[PDB]
Amino acid sequence: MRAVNWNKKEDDFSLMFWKQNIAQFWTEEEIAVSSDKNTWVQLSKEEQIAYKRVLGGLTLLDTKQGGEGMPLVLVHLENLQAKSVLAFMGAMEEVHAKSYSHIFTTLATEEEIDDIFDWVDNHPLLEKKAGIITSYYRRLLKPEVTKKELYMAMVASVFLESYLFYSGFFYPLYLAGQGKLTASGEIINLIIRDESIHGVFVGILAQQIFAELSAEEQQEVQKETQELLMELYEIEMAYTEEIYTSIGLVEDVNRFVRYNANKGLMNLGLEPKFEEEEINPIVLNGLRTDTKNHDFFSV
Amino acid sequence: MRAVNWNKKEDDFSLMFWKQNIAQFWTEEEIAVSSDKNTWVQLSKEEQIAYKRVLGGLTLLDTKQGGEGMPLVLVHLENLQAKSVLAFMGAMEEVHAKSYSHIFTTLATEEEIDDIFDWVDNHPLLEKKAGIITSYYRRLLKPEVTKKELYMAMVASVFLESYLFYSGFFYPLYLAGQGKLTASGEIINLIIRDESIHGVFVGILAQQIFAELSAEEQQEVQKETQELLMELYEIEMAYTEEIYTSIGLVEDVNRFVRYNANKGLMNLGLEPKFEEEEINPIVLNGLRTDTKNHDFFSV
Amino acid sequence: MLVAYDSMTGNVKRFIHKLNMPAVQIDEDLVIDEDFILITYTTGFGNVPERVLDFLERNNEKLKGVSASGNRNWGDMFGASADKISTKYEVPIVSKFELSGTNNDVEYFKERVREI
Amino acid sequence: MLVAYDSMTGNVKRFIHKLNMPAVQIDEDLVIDEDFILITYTTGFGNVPERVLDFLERNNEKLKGVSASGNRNWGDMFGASADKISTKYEVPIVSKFELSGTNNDVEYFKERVREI
Ligand SMILES: Cc1cc2nc3c(=O)[nH]c(=O)nc-3n(C[C@H](O)[C@H](O)[C@H](O)COP(=O)(O)O)c2cc1C
Ligand SMILES: Cc1cc2nc3c(=O)[nH]c(=O)nc-3n(C[C@H](O)[C@H](O)[C@H](O)COP(=O)(O)O)c2cc1C
Ligand SMILES: [Mn+2]
Ligand SMILES: [Mn+2]
Ligand SMILES: [Mn+2]
Ligand SMILES: [Mn+2]
Repeated sequence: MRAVNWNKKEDDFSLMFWKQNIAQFWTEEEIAVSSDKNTWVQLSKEEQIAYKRVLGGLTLLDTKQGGEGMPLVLVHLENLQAKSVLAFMGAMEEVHAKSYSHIFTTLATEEEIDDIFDWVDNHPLLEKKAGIITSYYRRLLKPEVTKKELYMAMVASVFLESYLFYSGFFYPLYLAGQGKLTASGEIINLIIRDESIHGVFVGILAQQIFAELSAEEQQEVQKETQELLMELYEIEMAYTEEIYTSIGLVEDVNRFVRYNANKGLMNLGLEPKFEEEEINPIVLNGLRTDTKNHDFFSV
Repeated sequence: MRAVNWNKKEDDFSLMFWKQNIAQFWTEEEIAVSSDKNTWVQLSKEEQIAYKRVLGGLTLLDTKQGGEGMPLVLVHLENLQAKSVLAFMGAMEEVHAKSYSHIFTTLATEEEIDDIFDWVDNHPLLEKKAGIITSYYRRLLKPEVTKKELYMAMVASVFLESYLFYSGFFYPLYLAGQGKLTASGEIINLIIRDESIHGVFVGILAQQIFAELSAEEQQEVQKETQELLMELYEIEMAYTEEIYTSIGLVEDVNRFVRYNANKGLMNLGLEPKFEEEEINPIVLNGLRTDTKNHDFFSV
Repeated sequence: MLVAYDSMTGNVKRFIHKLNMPAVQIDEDLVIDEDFILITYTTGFGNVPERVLDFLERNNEKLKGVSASGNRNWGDMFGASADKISTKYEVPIVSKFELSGTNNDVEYFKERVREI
Repeated sequence: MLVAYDSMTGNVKRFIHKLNMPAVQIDEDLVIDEDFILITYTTGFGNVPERVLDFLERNNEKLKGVSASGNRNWGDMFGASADKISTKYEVPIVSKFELSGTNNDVEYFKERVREI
């Protein structure tokens, strides 16, 4: 049986990603969020509800990625160095999911928190959204998988990392771009910094597998990738309609969803499918935070 | 679908282990090992060969634990907080495996390193040792597992964490207890600090499952646990015979193996099966290092 | 002499049953008004469980000695919960043992407490 | 004007093909002795790929401007490989674009290089 040997490269990318993972290491105790209370009480009821609902949705998605996505993909990789990178990315998915609870503890009482999570557990749209992604993962719960099954799991994973998170990331960035809930925004920005490189990495691996597929299987996965993209888009539009109608932001979030869907496609080496539009400038301002500069290796 | 909620305890232990995992975080760049060259050239040929061979064996075991052990157990846990802890432990298994290459780079040329790993890949005793442990893991590659299958995977994992590593850990500790290869010994001590809490954690989880088993299944897993213990002991004695005969340390390592086998049993809540003997005092001295004091949360 | 103890994963509890001495598990309300020996387990980096610390804050007048369960894998932090208690309250360290203890740990303990 | 570029995951390479301009991928030996525009991607924390740095050490006399591909997810570190090159060698930033660029990124670039 093979042991992992880092003195002999298995690929051109894994070492670069391994080191970047660790340079980006962080934990929720580095960011006190209590000072956000001052702006949180200035939001309306409907704004507070949307903020809690999107955080619950993000928690669910990170839960599935750390607990199913990363482990089930990595167990079937033969590249021991890439497997290592995915194991660390999987651990950071759990740091992310836990960091949302750090935010909830400041903004809500414990009875309000239980209500949010009961709402998440029983929401039919989240159940279908998460169900579609994880069905590609659960197909990998068997000893032998085909390269086509593994490719489609990586596509599903890229679509989660680079695309499905962003209908939820939108609102913390929008508020932080206006000077509201900026501590929580700093945590969301650290999460995004991680997910950005997660999506790139899995997309690289998917492109390597795509090249091993037969001409017939390449056409099959190309068709299914386009169908999956559009199936998830239909769900995202219903989701944004439900979350953001009360606060008049639906068209803004939909634009932001298409913008990140295009980035997810490019992570896979594919051409964009949605028209090019400019990122919302307030969201762009919420992406500007000094905490994203922190390199674990310098201090 | 459930998302993980850290504001509501799922058990009495997971939060304590989560925080300890992170407080113990480290990476190989924190320990320069180049100064070990001065003592490495003072070892005989047979001592150098045994040191490289045990490190290769450890690399294989950490490879399987990070890439099969942790992921396959954690995917079937329903406790979302415990699942989180295992995902982080799995990431640290990959930090451990990589740290061995950091050591090899200082002590050996790249052609010597390739020989060690070819030796590891094709060694029949390591193949059987690793094969026995991972057969319990691979049984979990299916959508539905029984509690008996999950219990036995956790037993196999505890036996790896608390017992099978230690025929390899022995020699770096023995040398470092004599002032030889002390930088590499500091890395081995950080690894041991992690594996110590890994074994405790998985043993707690196994004890919770054991209590859910029927009276008949409890008797069945108790018998199979004893057989597995003794089957692995037979293999370890052949392994120590092959590694340590040339340097006259076989009886010392065998004593150390039984001593840690007893700790592994106790991690599972079971009584010791080997006679109580004192730990080798030179090994004990190799366990005394100041770097084990480092808490990520203080600085 | 009374034995007061705390345990999280059962090792100290199982050691207690080897002693055949009167023993009670501590909680936050517990008031001992007789001489006693404390046995504690050791938490990360050689520390004392917070419940033991809070217990001693109210009961340290009757404390006659301390033993600690630990794991020698922790090097110089093996059983160092006893070191901190011993210096903070100026009582002897009775002993240190690993996990549930060996039968030599048991006889050493009993012989040590008769010495006190 | 020549376009010299480097790419790791293909985004800059794909942007190059949109330009319909003469372009060459840099390596460590490459010597350009004509005016050129550099397009680089951005590495962690807003940095310049080491191969681009080594290339510029020998070729900075002919450098007329720099564009950077990046990801706005990096906030103020978006495309900051251009900032470092622009200040180190006192050449203008031609532009910054995300991944493979938009068609507006292409026309902006071409119009910017005609300005130089
Ligand atoms: C998170 C954790 C940290 C530990 N830290 C130490 C330590 O620093 N020093 C030590 O000697 N033992 C340490 N131990 C070992 C425990 O003290 C030992 O297992 C003891 O028997 C536990 O007692 P209990 O089963 O009664 O709870 C640690 C165990 C855990 C789980
Ligand atoms: C590890 C890593 C770190 C990155 N860091 C940054 C960054 O700090 N700033 C930025 O704007 N883009 C950053 N990026 C994004 C890349 O610059 C972007 O994807 C670019 O299009 C890659 O170009 P290429 O495909 O030609 O290699 C990073 C990408 C990776 C993989
Ligand atoms: Mn995440
Ligand atoms: Mn991710
Ligand atoms: Mn390990
Ligand atoms: Mn381990």
